[PDB]
Amino acid sequence: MNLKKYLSTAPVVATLWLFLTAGILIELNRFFPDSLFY
Amino acid sequence: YPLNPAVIFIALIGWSAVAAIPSNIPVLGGTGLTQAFLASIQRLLAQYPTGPKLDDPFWFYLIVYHVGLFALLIFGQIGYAGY
Amino acid sequence: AHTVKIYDNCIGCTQCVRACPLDVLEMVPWDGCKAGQMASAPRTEDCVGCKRCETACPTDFLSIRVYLGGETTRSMGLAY
Amino acid sequence: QVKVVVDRDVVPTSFEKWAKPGHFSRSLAKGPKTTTWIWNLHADAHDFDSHTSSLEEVSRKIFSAHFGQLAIIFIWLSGMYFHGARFSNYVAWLSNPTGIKPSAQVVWPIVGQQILNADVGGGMQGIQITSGLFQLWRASGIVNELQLYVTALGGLGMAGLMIFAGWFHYHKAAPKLEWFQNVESMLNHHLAGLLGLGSLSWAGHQIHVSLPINKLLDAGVAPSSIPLPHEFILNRNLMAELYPSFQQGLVPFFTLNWKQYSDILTFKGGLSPVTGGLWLTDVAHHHLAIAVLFLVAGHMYRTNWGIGHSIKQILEAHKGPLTGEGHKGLYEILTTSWHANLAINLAMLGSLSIIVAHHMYAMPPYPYLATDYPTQLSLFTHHMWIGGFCIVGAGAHAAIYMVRDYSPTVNFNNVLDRMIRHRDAIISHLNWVCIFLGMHSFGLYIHNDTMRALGRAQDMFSDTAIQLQPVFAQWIQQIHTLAPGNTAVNALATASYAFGADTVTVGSKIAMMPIKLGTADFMVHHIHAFTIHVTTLILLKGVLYARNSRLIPDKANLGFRFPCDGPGRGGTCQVSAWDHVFLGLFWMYNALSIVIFHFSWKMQSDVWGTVTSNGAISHITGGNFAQSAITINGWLRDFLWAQASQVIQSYGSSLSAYGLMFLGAHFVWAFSLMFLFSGRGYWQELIESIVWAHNKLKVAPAIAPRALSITQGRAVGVAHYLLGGIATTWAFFLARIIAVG
Amino acid sequence: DFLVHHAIALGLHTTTLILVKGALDARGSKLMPDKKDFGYSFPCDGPGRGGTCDISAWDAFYLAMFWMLNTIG
Amino acid sequence: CAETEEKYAMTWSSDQQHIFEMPTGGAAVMNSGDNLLYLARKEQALALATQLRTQFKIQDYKIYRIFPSGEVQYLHPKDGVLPYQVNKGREQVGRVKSTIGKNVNPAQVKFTSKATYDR
Amino acid sequence: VLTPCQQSEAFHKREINEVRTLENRQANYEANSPSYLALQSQIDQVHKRFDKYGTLLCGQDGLPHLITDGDWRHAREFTIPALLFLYITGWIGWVGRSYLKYTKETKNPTEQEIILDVPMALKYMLSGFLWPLSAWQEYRSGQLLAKEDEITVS
Amino acid sequence: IKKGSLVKILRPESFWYNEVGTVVNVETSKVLYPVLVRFDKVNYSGLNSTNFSLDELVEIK
Ligand code: CLA
Ligand code: CLA
Ligand code: CLA
Ligand code: CLA
Ligand code: CLA
Ligand SMILES: CC1=C(C/C=C(\C)CCC[C@H](C)CCC[C@H](C)CCCC(C)C)C(=O)c2ccccc2C1=O
Ligand code: SF4
Ligand code: SF4
Ligand code: SF4
Repeated sequence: MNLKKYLSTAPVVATLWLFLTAGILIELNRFFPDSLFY
Repeated sequence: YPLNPAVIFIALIGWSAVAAIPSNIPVLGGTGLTQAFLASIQRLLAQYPTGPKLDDPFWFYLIVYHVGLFALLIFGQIGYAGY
Repeated sequence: AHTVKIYDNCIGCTQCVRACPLDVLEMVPWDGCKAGQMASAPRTEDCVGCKRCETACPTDFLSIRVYLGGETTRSMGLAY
Repeated sequence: QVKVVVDRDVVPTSFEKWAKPGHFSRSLAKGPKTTTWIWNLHADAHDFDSHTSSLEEVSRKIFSAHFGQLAIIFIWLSGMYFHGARFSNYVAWLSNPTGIKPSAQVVWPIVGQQILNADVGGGMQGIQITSGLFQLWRASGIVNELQLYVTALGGLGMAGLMIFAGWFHYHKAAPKLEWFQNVESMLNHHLAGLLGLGSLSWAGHQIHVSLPINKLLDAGVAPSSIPLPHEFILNRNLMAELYPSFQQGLVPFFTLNWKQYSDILTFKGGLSPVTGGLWLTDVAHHHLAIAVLFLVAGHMYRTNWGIGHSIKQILEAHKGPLTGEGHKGLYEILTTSWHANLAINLAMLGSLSIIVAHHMYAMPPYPYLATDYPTQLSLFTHHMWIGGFCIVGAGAHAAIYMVRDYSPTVNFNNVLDRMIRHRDAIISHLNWVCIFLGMHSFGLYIHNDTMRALGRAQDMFSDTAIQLQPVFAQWIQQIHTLAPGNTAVNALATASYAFGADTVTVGSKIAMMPIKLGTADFMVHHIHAFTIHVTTLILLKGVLYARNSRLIPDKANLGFRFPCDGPGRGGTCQVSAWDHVFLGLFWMYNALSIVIFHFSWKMQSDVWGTVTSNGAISHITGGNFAQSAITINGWLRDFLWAQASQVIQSYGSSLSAYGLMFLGAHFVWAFSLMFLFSGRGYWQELIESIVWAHNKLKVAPAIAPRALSITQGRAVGVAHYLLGGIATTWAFFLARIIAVG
Repeated sequence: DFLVHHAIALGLHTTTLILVKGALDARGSKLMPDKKDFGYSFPCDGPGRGGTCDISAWDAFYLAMFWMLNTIG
Repeated sequence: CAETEEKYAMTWSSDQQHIFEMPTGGAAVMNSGDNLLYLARKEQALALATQLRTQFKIQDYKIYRIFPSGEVQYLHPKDGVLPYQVNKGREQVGRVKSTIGKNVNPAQVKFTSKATYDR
Repeated sequence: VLTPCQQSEAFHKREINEVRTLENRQANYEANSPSYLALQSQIDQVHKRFDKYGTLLCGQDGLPHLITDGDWRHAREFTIPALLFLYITGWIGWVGRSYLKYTKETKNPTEQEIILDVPMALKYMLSGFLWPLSAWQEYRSGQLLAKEDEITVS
Repeated sequence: IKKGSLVKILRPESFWYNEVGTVVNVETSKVLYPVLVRFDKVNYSGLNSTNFSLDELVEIK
């Protein structure tokens, strides 16, 4: 019940989100490596 | 504070004679612990600039003699704690 | 000497005098506030100027202002 | 008396208080009206002695937090055994250790960083280990990958026992204070149970695992014909061929015919010239000596049976006349406050870690450890820095005891506060020793610097110039040359080859060479005496002036992390007992930076390197110390400039990550300086001038954006000065010696 | 030329951020509006109101001298 | 020293032989009946006044300021009254008419020997 | 002088240097080694890496330079990731502004920035997609800016 | 003037200069700064509640 309220705090959301955008960049740089165009 | 500075020399017999008659051969001193020093100071005493760092029976029996002699005179001042 | 001047925001809540470790500041009965109190600084010759008053001065902005003036023996706070 | 009194079902294990950040401090559960609530959320997160004065609730919190620390350590060691299992070339390394460079971590193939995968042999690449785990495992006798997977699995299992342990000891079975202040039993079980049975059972491992296995590897058998460690205990016939003393069983042990165990256990010393490490016969015999000697040492504390001491009747009997009261009070000091125990245990733990560092360069205890020099280097270096920081924590937590938990009633005329009665005579003679050693440790370098710069090299302090041959170190070093025949009578070789006989060459690589100490090494030792006395000056100034200085006569009222008092007394910035710890961290970086710069350059000139035929000698720098350590142009040229050539030219190669951890760690170093030099009275209304630009666009943050506080704003400057400055030397060292060793 | 000249303009704009800061907030900021009363190089305001290390108009000098040596660096 | 500097002589009385802490450092014996204490500077002395008063009742205490010509002064107490408690005898000095908001600009005090708040 | 990059000679010398220099590591392993397969995929990641720079301008260094004039012959270099990037941080800036002007009027705004209302947070996280014509329609409404906020003396 | 009214300030040295705030107390007892006003946001002393006179006291509607 209050566990999601812990998962709504500043650092936990910042790691579940920057982990996600970091995953967007790392998974988007294995699939499309050396992207200097566009 | 130094209430009883009575005697010092009782440590000397208290430290020479407890190390003279034990020979314990295969070390630096084939003779006793103090005979290997008092025998090895009269060769150097009459104004000799020798005695380098390899001079084992002088330099080693400087520290290993004085580190028990200091401790036994300090414990000689502890021999005026029961007074 | 460090000139300590106590302005008219001083609502007389005495955290200045209780905060000052030198008794340069006292409280003076002054019928201008709700508590009727306003601090004074007579003995500023003993004033170090550590500004521990201005930490614990809960006014809007700092009824008590400590201007860093001259530096005598006591105001420098040296031990010897 | 002694009994176990434990509260059960103390704290509920709900997630409810996770939703209240800052639940723990009643000074902090107000909610953030400023951003300084954020950072004070973390600096007060382990002020366990500042949540509530009730020592029971504090002591439950800390003793349960220890299991969290051991949980992270078992996750870490299980990580090392699994990275040794899955990712490493350890089975390939075990074939030929002198050829294959050790590596575990195999970098994921994304853009470029696959170039960090160093082709270290073993048919598989990856970034090279310098932690020396493989040398710990060959000494352990780990043969194939299965024991690394299993020991990593047991590492996770012990990590689960520590998580469930600390959970079990804060919440649903947590002890009383009467359990915690049972210190005769705590020493009585750590001296005997932890350390005693640890060394004894480890002697069991070394005798029944490592001695047969590292006899078979000393013969050179590949790890396929080696049987299991397991398979040596099912029958003695696989060990009676290796050591015939196992045939007699334990009968010569119980009949005290311990001459018969000369095969298993001996007193040789030196180094095994095949494996380049210690003789594991000597090491197993050694842990039996710690075993019997610590298990004897445990039983000096009376607990229930009226047999043994208490600490009180020991300390009260040392009532010497120059102290007056004697140690009357310290058992009430060291069983009520935890910061005092943390000061002692951090001081002795850190100094033990330095002792660990020295005893690992000069007596390399693992097989093939001194043949791969980076693992030989960094295991010296790393145990220095935790060997350093843990001393400053002493100077932290001896200060905190003087601020928080000091009490003059229990502590009246004893050995403790009689120091504080003459702390001016303490700090004043530390002050004199610091200036005397500074002139006579660094003025010699300015002197030889100028005399070499003025051309008059006859007037230097070189070998050829005014010599300053360290007489005492050469003399007692010669006593250690004359150890194994004279005084260590039953020895065979010396205590180390950093003292005595000819060097040890293992696979054309120099294990240990007799270190000569002449007239440059002298002056670096007076550096070390100097920068040890300065940190002792700051960290005794931070404890003796922790509570009531003659400048500020109430620091106990202000606290420990107060920044200052104010501009009065002409300014009293950076005056707290915390601030001396702040300075002791910089001088920690100094003192250990020149301990390791003394190490990694005297042992690239006088120990390490390779050998050729006919016993010829070739160091890494080639004897370039005693002609060059005496100046600073020789120091900065011949070491910090010349040894950079394998760090700076590392781009395009596998060392290039160090070339990234060299530049960026300069960055963080200089990025520290912004926090050190400036102050929050600038940054606060610089920030507030930016808060104008957010209030204009209604992007006003609800948590009000203050600048950092003063003690934070300097603490972050230390914590970047050390990460930046330490990681420069980290990448410089490992980028230097991997390109050679 | 590109990357360095951007680094130079970084130096000019940081150094004028500091100098124009403690030249325009030289007189009074919302931390302390008493600043004009204390002169140029007054030390601080003590730990009060969070802490006040280097609030003066002399700090802008004191910090933009580092940025001067850096930028001309 | 005592030949050229003001030694501050804190005098006070108690009821029991307790143990306080010196501003020099270390514990002191605390004579129960009546005791003096020569100190160096005033912050040490009133820091001892806070050292005693925040613990327990120690009142009828004040430093005689020994200045080296010989005579004494009466610090702290001054008026048998505690300083944050209000006595109707202390005449106020050190105030102005308003806040900082009406202080003159120092370009009006420039080339004159006044202060920026005098009005 | 900005030569077209597919025919710069020293550029092709960097091709030979990195393929052959990376192939010097390939002279250690057997044909079925996973390391050797990784260097097969790596050589693929060098030839594709250099053939996919065919329309850049590598000058006298053989290193592909860029252009930031918006020449429309080099718009794929800079201005198209410029518009793309300003869209992404106009998203992030608009989400942050909209979320703060939500939680500015709540019960406990101090608590709302520690513990994000993931209901209303992930409301605005997604809802800030059309931020050019949402900021342009709030800017005409007199709501994007503010007036008579805090200031120092003068 | 009245209690609870939302009031902007016109004294340039307050932390809340040109920011509206709620009136807690209005005292009718000749005090030079009778109107105790607290705020949403908080100055550096951790203290939103301050007090003011009538000239620096602008209500809204
Ligand atoms: C002989 C028994 C024994 C042993 C082996 C230990 C061992 C340890 N104690 Mg300990 N302790 C004991 C008795 C013992 N204690 C007693 C009797 C008391 C009461 C006076 C305490 C009070 C005490 C405190 C207050 C603290 C410790 C701590 C520690 C740990 C130090 C960290 C370390 O060395 O990491 C090396 C780690 C290991 C070698 C792992 C060993 C773990 C295995 C499973 C043995 C543990 C045995 C355990 C006590 C069995 C519980 C019995 C229960 C099931 C009934 C270490 C695990 C400190 C700590 O970190 O807390 C955990 C700490 O703060 N102990
Ligand atoms: C390179 C910069 C540098 C230097 C030289 C020093 C030097 C010193 N610091 Mg130090 N310090 C530094 C940076 C430096 N610090 C930094 C960055 C910090 C930040 C954390 C500190 C923090 C610090 C603390 C916290 C303390 C010191 C202390 C000391 C003194 C130790 C005593 C000593 O060595 O006397 C010997 C002097 C030297 C080695 C300096 C060189 C002098 C040469 C050898 C001789 C004189 C030259 C020449 C003949 C002069 C005459 C000619 C001239 C008049 C024309 C010493 C003066 C301690 C102190 O104040 O008292 C002991 C102390 O407590 N320092
Ligand atoms: C602090 C370290 C240090 C030391 C030990 C020396 C030592 C020396 N320097 Mg020197 N030097 C230093 C730093 C130092 N330097 C620095 C930092 C610089 C550059 C700023 C120089 C620049 C320099 C130059 C340019 C020259 C020297 C030279 C010399 C030599 C002769 C100087 C002389 O006459 O001594 C003076 C000594 C005294 C006046 C005696 C005072 C010291 C006494 C012994 C103290 C005794 C106290 C006693 C123990 C108290 C206890 C007893 C009591 C209780 C009764 C001498 C070896 C000269 C040379 O040619 O070298 C051969 C020379 O030309 N130096
Ligand atoms: C006879 C049993 C024995 C054996 C075989 C070893 C063997 C070893 N020890 Mg050692 N050690 C022992 C007992 C033993 N130790 C004891 C009893 C102590 C505690 C005092 C130590 C403390 C110790 C330390 C602190 C270190 C070693 C190290 C080493 C290794 C270095 C090689 C060497 O030449 O050391 C030869 C070992 C010695 C010369 C130590 C002799 C210790 C004697 C037996 C102490 C006797 C104490 C007794 C109460 C009398 C005290 C007075 C006495 C000082 C005159 C080697 C494996 C080093 C290491 O870790 O290797 C990397 C290391 O740093 N040992
Ligand atoms: C709520 C999001 C948000 C928004 C819309 C802005 C908008 C602005 N900031 Mg900024 N800022 C923010 C958060 C935000 N900031 C945070 C969290 C910090 C602390 C790191 C700063 C620190 C900061 C400084 C120091 C400066 C600005 C400046 C500016 C202005 C110029 C644009 C710029 O360079 O941005 C600057 C952007 C950054 C420094 C980094 C980006 C900030 C974060 C990481 C991105 C936003 C994500 C945010 C956390 C999302 C929260 C909501 C979400 C959880 C629902 C512009 C009005 C400048 C100014 O005054 O110019 C007029 C200026 O000098 N900002
Ligand atoms: C720069 C500087 C600051 C300013 C430092 C600022 C206030 C902190 C900048 C770092 C914070 C953490 C940025 C906040 C970003 C948040 C984490 C949200 C961003 C989104 C993701 C990163 C999660 C001081 O407060 C200071 C104080 C005292 C002496 C020197 C200095 C000093 O040099
Ligand atoms: S001014 Fe601030 S501190 Fe001094 S009395 Fe009035 S309220 Fe208490
Ligand atoms: S100036 Fe320093 S000493 Fe004088 S009152 Fe204000 S704070 Fe206390
Ligand atoms: S702010 Fe800087 S100066 Fe003012 S008190 Fe704190 S430290 Fe001393």
